[PDB]
Amino acid sequence: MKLHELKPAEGSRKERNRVGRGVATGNGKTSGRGHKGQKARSGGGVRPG
Amino acid sequence: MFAIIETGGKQIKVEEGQEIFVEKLDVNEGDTFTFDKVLFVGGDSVKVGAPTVEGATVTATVNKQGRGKKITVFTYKRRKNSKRKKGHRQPYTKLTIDKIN
Amino acid sequence: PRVKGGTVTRARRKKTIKLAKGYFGSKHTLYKVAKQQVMKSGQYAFRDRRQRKRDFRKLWITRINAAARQHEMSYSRLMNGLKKAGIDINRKMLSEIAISDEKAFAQLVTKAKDAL
Amino acid sequence: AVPKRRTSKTRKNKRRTHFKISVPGMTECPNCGEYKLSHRVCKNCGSYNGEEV
Amino acid sequence: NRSAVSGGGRKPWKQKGTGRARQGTIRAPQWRGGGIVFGPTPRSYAYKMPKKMRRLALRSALSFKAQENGLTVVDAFNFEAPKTKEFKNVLSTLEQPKKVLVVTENEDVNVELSARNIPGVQVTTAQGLNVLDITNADSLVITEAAAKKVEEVL
Amino acid sequence: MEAKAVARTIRIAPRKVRLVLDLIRGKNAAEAIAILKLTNKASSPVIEKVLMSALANAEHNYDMNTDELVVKEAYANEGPTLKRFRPRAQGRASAINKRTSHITIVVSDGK
Amino acid sequence: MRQTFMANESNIERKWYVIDAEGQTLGRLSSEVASILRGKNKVTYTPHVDTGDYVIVINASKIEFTGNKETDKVYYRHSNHPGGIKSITAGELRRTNPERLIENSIKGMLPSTRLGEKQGKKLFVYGGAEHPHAAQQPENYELR
RNA sequence: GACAAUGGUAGGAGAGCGUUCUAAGGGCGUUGAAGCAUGAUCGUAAGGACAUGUGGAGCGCUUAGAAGUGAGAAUGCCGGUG
RNA sequence: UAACUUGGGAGUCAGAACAUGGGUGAUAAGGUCCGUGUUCGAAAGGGAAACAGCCCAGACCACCAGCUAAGGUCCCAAAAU
RNA sequence: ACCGAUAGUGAACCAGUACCGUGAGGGAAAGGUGAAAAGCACCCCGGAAGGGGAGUGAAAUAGAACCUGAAACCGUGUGCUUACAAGUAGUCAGAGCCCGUUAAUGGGUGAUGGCGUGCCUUUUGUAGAAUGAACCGGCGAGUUACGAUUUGAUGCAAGGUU
Ligand SMILES: [Mg+2]
Ligand SMILES: [Mg+2]
Ligand SMILES: [Mg+2]
Ligand SMILES: [Mg+2]
Ligand SMILES: [Mg+2]
Ligand SMILES: [Mg+2]
Ligand SMILES: [Mg+2]
Ligand SMILES: [Mg+2]
Ligand SMILES: [Mg+2]
Ligand SMILES: [Mg+2]
Ligand SMILES: [Mg+2]
Ligand SMILES: [Mg+2]
Ligand SMILES: [Mg+2]
Ligand SMILES: [Mg+2]
Ligand SMILES: [Mg+2]
Ligand SMILES: [Mg+2]
Ligand SMILES: [Mg+2]
Ligand SMILES: [Mg+2]
Ligand SMILES: [Mg+2]
Ligand SMILES: [Mg+2]
Ligand SMILES: [Mg+2]
Ligand SMILES: [Mg+2]
Ligand SMILES: [Mg+2]
Ligand SMILES: [Mg+2]
Ligand SMILES: [Mg+2]
Ligand SMILES: [Mg+2]
Ligand SMILES: [Mg+2]
Ligand SMILES: [Mg+2]
Ligand SMILES: [Mg+2]
Ligand SMILES: [Mg+2]
Ligand SMILES: [Mg+2]
Ligand SMILES: [Mg+2]
Ligand SMILES: [Mg+2]
Ligand SMILES: [Mg+2]
Ligand SMILES: [Zn+2]
Repeated sequence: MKLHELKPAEGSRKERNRVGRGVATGNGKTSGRGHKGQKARSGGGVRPG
Repeated sequence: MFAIIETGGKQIKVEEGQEIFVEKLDVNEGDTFTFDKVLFVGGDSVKVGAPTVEGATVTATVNKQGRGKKITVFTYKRRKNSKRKKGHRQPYTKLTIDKIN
Repeated sequence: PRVKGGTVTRARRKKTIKLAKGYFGSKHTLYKVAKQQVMKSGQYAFRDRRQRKRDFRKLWITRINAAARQHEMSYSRLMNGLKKAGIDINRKMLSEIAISDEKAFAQLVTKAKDAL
Repeated sequence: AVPKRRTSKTRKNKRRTHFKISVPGMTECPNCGEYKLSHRVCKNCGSYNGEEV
Repeated sequence: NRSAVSGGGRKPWKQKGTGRARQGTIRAPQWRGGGIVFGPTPRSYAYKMPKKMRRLALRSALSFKAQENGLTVVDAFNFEAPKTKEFKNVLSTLEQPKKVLVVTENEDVNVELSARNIPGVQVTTAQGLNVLDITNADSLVITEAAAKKVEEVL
Repeated sequence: MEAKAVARTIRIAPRKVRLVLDLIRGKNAAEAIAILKLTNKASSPVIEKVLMSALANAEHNYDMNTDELVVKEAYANEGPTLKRFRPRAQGRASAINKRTSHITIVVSDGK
Repeated sequence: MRQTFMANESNIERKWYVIDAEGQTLGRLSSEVASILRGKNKVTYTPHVDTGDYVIVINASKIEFTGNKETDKVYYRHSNHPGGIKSITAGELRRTNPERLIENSIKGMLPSTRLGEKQGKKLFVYGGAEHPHAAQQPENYELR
C-alpha cells in the first residue's frame, strides 16, 4: 500500500454524529433531548437505578 | 393548414415548419420522428378524428434533446423545523414540423 | 487546530441576497428578511405551479363557453356532445381552434349536436 | 410615546420631499453687475438705488 | 476555559431591573475575551495493537516491496569515510528511485553519514525497521547480513 | 473637459452641506458663486472655496476658459464622525455625533 | 407546450351595445350586462385585460322588481360619521335616480379590482328612451 | 424490462456537502495566489466551476488522518451604522 | 401481510375539537371526568365567506393534458338562467 | 496535525497602563506605507485645513492607524416605472418599453389578473394583541480523560493479552 492511497478496512470506520448543527441533520436545536424536563438539562438525569 | 397531435400525454396544435417542444422522445437529434396520433386537421379541408384521423401522420425533424431551465423546488412548514429543497430540470425534445400527412 | 469562521458565511448569505434581487427595500438588502422572503417565494412557487394548471383550464373553459354560445349551445352540452361523438380534443386545443379558425369550430359544434 | 416601527428609507425620504432651501431672491446690481439681494444694498459696490451707501 | 481566563469574579450587573440580559461574569463564553467552551486540552494520541499484528504489519510492508520489485540486496557497504557523493553514485549505479530505504544489519556510521544529506534517502537498521519508513520508500536496499537478521526476527 | 476640487473632513454634517449643494448643482459657475455668496448657511463659504479652487485648477492646470464653466457635479460624502457625549439628567450620558463631510465639486466646459 | 392566445390592447376590439331595461327584471338584466362588460361572451376573453364591450341601458325608469322589493328592498350607506346611516328603498331610488339603481346593481356584479372599476366605467344608463351616444353607433342587443 | 413505495413534529437509521490542520502523491502561481466584487454557469441538496475587475504572494487537487468544523434568534458579547 | 423473540438508540407522561355511550353540572358551558370512532396534534391540497379539530382527500419532481370527490353551475366565480 | 490581532496572555503596541473606586479591588481599547524614505522639489486655489497638477515609486488608485478593504448605512447619475389607490410586499399569468448574456426554448423593468396574515420560541391551538431580534459584521452551545456496555473492524484462538 502507498501513503497516498491509504484505505481503512471496509466497515471499520464511521463518522461521529454531531448534534446541534442545524435542522436538516435531524439533531439540530434540542439535539435529540426532546423538550424540557430534567433530562433536557446540561448534567441532568437521575442516578442509575 | 394545422393539425392536432397527441404526444407526451398532451396535445399540440402544429403547422408545418413550426418548432415544438414536447416530453422527451426516444430518438436522436437529427432523426425524423412521426406522430401517428392526429386528432384533427384544420384549414381548407377539415378532418375530425374520433378520436384519431385514420392514417393521418405528422413528420418532424429532431432538433434538440435538452433539459428545461432549473426549477428550485422549496417548501417548509413554519415553526416545525421542517423544509425541503430539491432541484429539477425537465427533459424535453425540440422538433420542427416538416409535413402534415 | 482552530477553524475560524472564515468565508463560508458571507458566500452563503450573499447567495440568498442575490436570490432576493428586485424585492422591496430591505428585502433585497438584509440577509434575514431576504431569506424569509425567498422561503416564502419557494413555497408560493411550489403552490402556484399547481394552481397554474387549474387557472389555464379555467381560461380555456371560459373561451369554449363563449364560442358555443355563439353557436346557440352551452359549454356543458357541447362537451357532452363531443364526448358522445368520440372526439378527444382537449379544452386548450378547442379554445385555440375557436379563436384561430371559426369554420373548424363550427364543424366540431355540428358533430357535437349530431351526437346529441 | 416612541416609534413603534423604525422608519424605512423610503418613508424617510418621502417625508424629506419638502425639506429643502430655495435660491435667494437675487438680481444683478445695475451699478457693478454683480448679484445682490433684491431690496438690499449691493455689498460688492456699496450702491443702492443708484447711490452709494 | 472560563475558570482559567483572568478576572471575571464579580457579577457584571444586578440580576434584574436594568433592561440588559442577565450575566454572571465578563469571562463567560459568549463574551468577547471570554473562556473557551471545551476546545483542545493536552493529551496523547498514541495507542497500541497486539504484537502479532505489529509483526504482521511489518511482514506485509516488506512483502509489498518484494512483490513490487522494490527490493535490492547488496553484498555489503564498504564505506571507510563518509562521502555523500560516493553514496549518490552507488545509488545511481544500482539504478535506484528517488525514495530509497537503506537497511544495514547494525548502526553503520559511515553509511548513515554518507546518505544523511540526500533528499529521499533514509537509513535504518534491521531492528529499526518500521511500517512508515518502509511504506514511504519506493525501494529498499538491504545488505545480505541485514536481510538475514530481518528474516530471523520475523 | 473637467476640473475637480475636494475639501475633505469638513466639520459640518452632510445633511446640512447637501442642502446647499442642491442649489448649485448643474448651474453656471458665476451663478453658482452668486448663489453661494447670497445664501445664508454655514456651509456656503466652505462650498464656495471648493468651487473657486475647482475653477482655479480649470484655469491653471487645464487652461480652460472659466467664464464658460458649469458646475457639472457637486456632492458631499460622509467623512469620519467625531464621537462625543452630553451629560443628561440622573447620571446618564447621551451620544453626540459631530459628523464631517467630504465635499466634491467638478466643473466642466461641456466639451 | 404553451400555446394559449392572450388578448392585448393591440388586438382588442370593443363594440357598443344598447339594451332596453323596459319590462326587464333588475337582477337578471344586471347579470347579463355584467357579463358583457367583462367580455365573458368573447372567445378571446383574457382575465388581465379588458376585452369587454360598452353597454348603454335605456328606459332604466321602467326596470321592474318582483315581490314587495319596491317598499322592502332597502339600500343602506354610511357617511363614516357616527350614526351616519342613510337608507332609501328600491322603489324610491327607482323613482328619483333609476340610473343609479341600475348602475349600482350592475357594478355590484363586477370584481372590486382596478380592472373591474375600469370595466364598470363602460356602462352608461339613462332613465328615458334616448341616449346621447349616437356617435358610437351602438347596436341593439337582445337579452338571453 | 416490469410495478411497488416515497406528507410528517419529538425521535431512530443512512448517505453526503463545506471549513482549518496533518501525511503522502501529483499540481498551480508576479505571464498574477488567497481574499473581495460582478455575471445570463453546473449539480437532486449542502454546494462546485468558469470569465472579468480588484488584489499582490501565496494556494488547489487526490487518498487517508485529525478537529476550537457550519448561527438567525440566547432582553446573547464586542464593533460599526441606522 | 404481517407477527413474535433478543439486543443498540429514543422521545412521550399539559393533549384539542367533532360524533356517539355515560357520570357530574342545570338532558348550562368552547365545562368537567371515563368508554368508542375520526381528525388535529405531526397534514399540505378542494369545500364550509374568513375558520387546527367539520366534509372530501393524504403533496417524490415536472406539464398551458384527462376523469372524478366533497361541494357546486344568474354575475362576483369554473360549470344548467 | 497549539493561536494568528474579537484569537493567543488581561497586555504582539510605553498594560496591570488609561480609566473606575475612600479603599481592598476592578480593569480596557489599540498590530500592517514601501524593496528602499526614494516620505510628494516646484506651480496653482485657500488664513489654514483640504485639494488640482508636477515629481518619487512597479504601484500614491501604497501619501502617514498609509496591505486587502465585505456588510449595515449615506450620496450622485440614470434604463424601466409610479399621483382613483387598500399593499407580510412575494408568487403564478402578462402586454408595453429598454437591453444583449457563461447563448441559454436570454437580461432589466412591470400596465393589469389569480393566489397569498413574516421568522423563531412555546403551545391543545399563535397573523397572533404570547416570547425574542433596530440593522450589519465578527464571536457565541454534547467536548476530553478514565471506566462500563453494545455494535462494526482486525489479529490470534482453547486460548487471548501484557
Ligand atoms: Mg453523519
Ligand atoms: Mg426529527
Ligand atoms: Mg433554530
Ligand atoms: Mg435521543
Ligand atoms: Mg426550548
Ligand atoms: Mg412538558
Ligand atoms: Mg423529556
Ligand atoms: Mg489557523
Ligand atoms: Mg461565525
Ligand atoms: Mg430595550
Ligand atoms: Mg481568550
Ligand atoms: Mg450627578
Ligand atoms: Mg418523508
Ligand atoms: Mg404520499
Ligand atoms: Mg442518528
Ligand atoms: Mg464552532
Ligand atoms: Mg373541553
Ligand atoms: Mg380543561
Ligand atoms: Mg374521547
Ligand atoms: Mg388541513
Ligand atoms: Mg378558502
Ligand atoms: Mg368532467
Ligand atoms: Mg362562469
Ligand atoms: Mg484583521
Ligand atoms: Mg487580545
Ligand atoms: Mg483583552
Ligand atoms: Mg487600506
Ligand atoms: Mg394612474
Ligand atoms: Mg407539541
Ligand atoms: Mg394557553
Ligand atoms: Mg399588530
Ligand atoms: Mg415567556
Ligand atoms: Mg424586542
Ligand atoms: Mg447579529
Ligand atoms: Zn453693485
